[PDB]
Amino acid sequence: FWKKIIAYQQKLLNYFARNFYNMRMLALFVAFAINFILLFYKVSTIAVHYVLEESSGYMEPTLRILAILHTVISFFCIIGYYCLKVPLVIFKREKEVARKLEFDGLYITEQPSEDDIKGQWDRLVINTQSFPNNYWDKFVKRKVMDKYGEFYGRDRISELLGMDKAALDFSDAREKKKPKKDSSLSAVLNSIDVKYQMWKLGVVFTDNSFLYLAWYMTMSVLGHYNNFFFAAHLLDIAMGFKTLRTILSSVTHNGKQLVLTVGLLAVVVYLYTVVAFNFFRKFYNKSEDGDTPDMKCDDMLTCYMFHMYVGVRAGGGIGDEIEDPAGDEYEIYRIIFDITFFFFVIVILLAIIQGLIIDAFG
Amino acid sequence: TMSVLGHYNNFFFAAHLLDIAMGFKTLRTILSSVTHNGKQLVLTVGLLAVVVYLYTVVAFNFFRKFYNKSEDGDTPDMKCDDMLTCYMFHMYVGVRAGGGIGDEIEDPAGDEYEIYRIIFDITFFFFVIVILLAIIQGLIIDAFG
Amino acid sequence: ELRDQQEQVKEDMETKCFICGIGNDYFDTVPHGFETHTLQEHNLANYLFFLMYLINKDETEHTGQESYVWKMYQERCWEFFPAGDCFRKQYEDQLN
Amino acid sequence: VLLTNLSEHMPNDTRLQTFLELAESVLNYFQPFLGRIEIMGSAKRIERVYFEISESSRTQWEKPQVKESKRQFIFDVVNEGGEKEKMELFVNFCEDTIFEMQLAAQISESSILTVRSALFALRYNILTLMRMLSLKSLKKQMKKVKKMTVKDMVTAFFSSYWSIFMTLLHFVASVFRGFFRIIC
Amino acid sequence: YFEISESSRTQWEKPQVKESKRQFIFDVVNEGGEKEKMELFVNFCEDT
Ligand SMILES: Nc1ncnc2c1ncn2[C@@H]1O[C@H](COP(=O)(O)OP(=O)(O)OP(=O)(O)O)[C@@H](O)[C@H]1O
Ligand SMILES: O=c1[nH]c(=O)c2nc[nH]c2[nH]1
Ligand SMILES: O=c1[nH]c(=O)c2nc[nH]c2[nH]1
Ligand SMILES: [Ca+2]
Ligand SMILES: [Zn+2]
Repeated sequence: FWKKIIAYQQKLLNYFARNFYNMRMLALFVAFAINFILLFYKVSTIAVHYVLEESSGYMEPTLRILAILHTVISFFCIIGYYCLKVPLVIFKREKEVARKLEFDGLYITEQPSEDDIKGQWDRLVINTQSFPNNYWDKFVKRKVMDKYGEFYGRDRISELLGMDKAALDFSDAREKKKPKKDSSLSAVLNSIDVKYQMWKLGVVFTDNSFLYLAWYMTMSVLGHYNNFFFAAHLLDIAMGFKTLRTILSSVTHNGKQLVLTVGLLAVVVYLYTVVAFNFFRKFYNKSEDGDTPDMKCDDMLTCYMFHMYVGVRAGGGIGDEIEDPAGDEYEIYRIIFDITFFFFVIVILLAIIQGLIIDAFG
Repeated sequence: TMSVLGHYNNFFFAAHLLDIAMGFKTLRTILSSVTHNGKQLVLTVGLLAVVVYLYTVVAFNFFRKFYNKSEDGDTPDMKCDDMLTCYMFHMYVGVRAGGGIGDEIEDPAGDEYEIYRIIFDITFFFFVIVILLAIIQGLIIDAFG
Repeated sequence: ELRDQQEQVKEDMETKCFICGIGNDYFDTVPHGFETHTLQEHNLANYLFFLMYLINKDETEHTGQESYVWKMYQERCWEFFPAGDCFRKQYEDQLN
Repeated sequence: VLLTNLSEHMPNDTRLQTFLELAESVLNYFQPFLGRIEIMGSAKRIERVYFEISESSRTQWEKPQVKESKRQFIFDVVNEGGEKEKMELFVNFCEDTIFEMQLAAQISESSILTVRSALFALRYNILTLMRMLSLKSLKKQMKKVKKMTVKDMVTAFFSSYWSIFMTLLHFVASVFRGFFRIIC
Repeated sequence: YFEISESSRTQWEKPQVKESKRQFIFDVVNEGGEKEKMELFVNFCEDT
C-alpha cells in the first residue's frame, strides 16, 4: 500500500536508462523521417500558406503523429541519461570536492571563491546533511574533523561542514537505536535534503550533455509551433558520428587564431575602404540605368559593407565588380589597389583561414 | 559485356578507356584514394547535405523573396517556393558556386533583413565553400598522399 | 613553419633542461623529477641570481666555489656550467 | 644552508633527519631565499652551490618587463642557438637582465554577476520544486495512490519530471535574460 | 592472482562502460601527465 509507488517507480527500472541509446537513435530516425516529410512543402497564395505538395494521400496526419512521437521520445531521452549518467556526474563531483577537502583543505584554509563556479556550488553543498550521498566515504566530515580540529577551530569546522559534533560519537558510545521505516507517513516527504537537491540540480544544469539534451527537447517542443524547427535535429548526426564531431571541433580547435585572423582581414578591408572612400569613390557605381546611380561608397558604413560582402566573396576581389580604370587619371593607382587587394585578401588571408581550419581538422 | 554492347552502340567502347587506370600504377592509386577514406568522405558529404538543408530551411522561412531567378518580370521563376526545389537550388548552385548562394540570389541592399541575409550568405560561404568542400578535397588529397 | 618553430620552442623546454641538456625522461623516472630539476637543481633564475650575488659580494669574502666561478666568468670560460651532467647523474655511481 | 647541504650530501642519516624535522620551520621560511645551483667543480666533479637570493631580486624578476625579455631570450636561443654559443648567449642575457633589474629597482619607488544570477535563479527554482513536493495538494494526493493502479502513477511521474523540465527551462532562460540585461 | 566475478565481467562488457573506457583512453594518451597518468587511471577505475 505504501511499500508501493517508490519501489514502483523502481519497477520502471530506469528502462529509459537501459534503452537510452536505442531511444536516442529512435529519435534520430524520427528526425530523419520528419525532415524528409518536410521536403514536400510548398507555398500557396496577402499571406502565404505552407501546404504539402502531396500525392499519396497519407503524408498529412503522419506529420503530426511523428511530431508528437518525437516530442515524447525526446522527453523520454531527457528522463534517460538523468537516470543513467547524472549519478556518475554527481559521484565524480562529490569525489573531487571530498578529495579537495581532505588532501588539499580548500575550504578549511584556501577558501576558493569569486572565480570557480564549481567552487561556490561545492561550497553550497559542503554543509548539507548528506554530503557524500553518491561518494563511498560517508565519514569525510569526521575525517576532516580529525585532520583540522586543532588547527582551524574544532567548532568552526563543525559548523563549516554542518555535522552534529556529538551525534555519532554518542551513537558509538551507546547503541540506543530507535526503529524507523520509510513506509511511515511523511517520512519520505521529509527525507529530502533541500540543499543537496539544490546542488544536484545546479551541477546537472551546468552539465554540457544535459544542456544539449535540453536544447534538443526545447526544439522538439517548438516543432509543434513551427514544423521547420525540427530541421535543427539533423545536426544531432554530427555529434552521433565521430568524424563529424572532429569536423565540428576543428573550428574551435584554433578559435583564438581564427578570430584574430578574421579581425586582421576586417582591418585590412577597412583600410581598403578608407582608400577607396578618399580617392576611388567615383568608381563604385553599381547602377545599370544612368538615371538612378547606386553608389556603394558614398557612406563609410556602406563602403565597408560593399567591400566585405562583395570583394571578400569575389573570386578576383573588388576590382572584378567596381568600374574599370582604363583611361582615368588614377589608372595605375587603382590597378595597384585592386592587385594588392586580390593578393592580400583573396590569396593570402582567406587561404590563411582555410588552412587554419584544414590543419586543425588534420 | 561492354565490348559486346559496343556493337549495339559504339559509344559503349568508351568505357574501355578506364582500363588504363587499372593498367597504370599511379592511376590505380588515384582510384583507390577515393575508397581509402570512404567512410569519412561519406560522413562529410552527409554533414554538407545537412548544413545545406539547414540553410534551405532558413531561406524558406525568411529569405524566400530573394530567390527569383527570372530576367523577365512577367514570369517569375522561384527556386524556393518548394522545399525540395529550394534544397535542389541550394545544393546544385550554391555548393558549386565560387562564393556561394549569395552570388546567385538577389542582392539584400535596402531590405529590412539586410544584415540577417548578409550573415546568412557570409556564414554559408565560410562553412560550405571554405571549410566543408576543403575538408572533402583535403580528405581525398591526403588519402592519395 | 613559424608556427611549428614556436611549438618546438615550447616543447623543447619540457623535453630537456636548459642548463644541462639532459632529457626529461631520466628525471621523470623519479616522480616530479623534471619539475624538481628545472625549478631547484638547474634553474635559470637561480643561475642569474648566483651571478648577481657574485657581483654584489666582495671579492675578499668569496668562497672557493664563488672565486672559481668569478675567475672563469671574468675569463669568459663557461666550463663551470654542467654540460650533460647533473648532481644525480654524477652520483648515480656512489650515492645510487 | 648548512642543514640543507648536510641533508643533500648525506641522505642516509636518521640522526640528521631528526634535526631536519626539528628545523622544518626554518627551512620552510628560508626556501624563498635559498638559491641552489650545480657547477662543474675544480675537482672534476659536479658540486652543489647554495647562496642567498634577495626579495628585491625576486620581485624585480617577477616584474613583467624582465619576463618579456626572458621569453624573447628563450625563444631566440631555442631557434638559433649555437653549439658553444648557447651559454655565452645565456650569460649575456644574464648580464642584460641584471642591468634591467637594477633599472627597474631605480624606476620603481615604495562573470561573477552572471554566477550570482544563476545562484539566485536556482535558489528560487529549487524552492518552488520542494514547495510543490510538499504542498497540501501532494500531501492529499494519497487517495490516488489508494485508487492507484498504474496509470495514476504514470501520470504523476510524467507530471513531476515535466515540472522539473519547466523549472530547468525557467532557469538558463532567466540567466540569459539577466546576462543580456546587465551587458546592455 | 585474484577472483573476477561474472557480474563484473558482464557490467564491464556493458556498452556505457565501454564508451567511458574509450573516452578515458583517448584523453590520457592526448593530455596525460608525467606522474598524473596513473592518478588519472585510478580515478577512472573508481568512476568505473
Ligand atoms: N633551466 C630551466 N629553468 C626553468 N625552466 C626550465 C629549465 N629547463 C627546462 N625548463 C622548463 O621550462 C618550463 C618553465 O617555463 P618557462 O621556462 O617557459 O618560463 P618560466 O620562467 O617558468 O615563466 P612563465 O611560466 O611565466 O613563462 C617548464 O616546462 C620547465 O620544465
Ligand atoms: O651586468 C653586470 N652588472 C654589473 O654591475 C657588473 N659588475 C661587474 N660585472 C657586472 N655585470
Ligand atoms: O570507487 C569506489 N567505490 C567504493 O565503493 C569504494 N569503497 C571504498 N573505496 C571505494 N571506491
Ligand atoms: Ca677570504
Ligand atoms: Zn639541468
